[PDB]
Amino acid sequence: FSFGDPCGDRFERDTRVSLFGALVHSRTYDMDVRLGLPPVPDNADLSGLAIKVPPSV
Amino acid sequence: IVNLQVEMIKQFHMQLNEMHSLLERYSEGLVAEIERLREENKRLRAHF
Repeated sequence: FSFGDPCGDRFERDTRVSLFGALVHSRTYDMDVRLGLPPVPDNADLSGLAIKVPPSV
Repeated sequence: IVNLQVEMIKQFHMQLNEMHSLLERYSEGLVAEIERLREENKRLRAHF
């Protein structure tokens, strides 16, 4: 009668924390989280906008 | 007496310079702390 907690399958866990893949750069278990995006970096007006490379780890 | 005076003046100068260097060493941290807290708040907002 519940959406079973995605504790088991890594794919299910990521789906839950990504909201079925909706979340891009964040993961959360909290349902009351206020969704925010990363702030604009302070050097964007100085250095331009760099393509953020995802860390290899 | 002249030798003593000259040596004392030299020692005073050397000690003043050493004290200046020691105070500079013991008195960038703020900038690094600010950067860390900015990173942390941006990470919190993105994660949120």
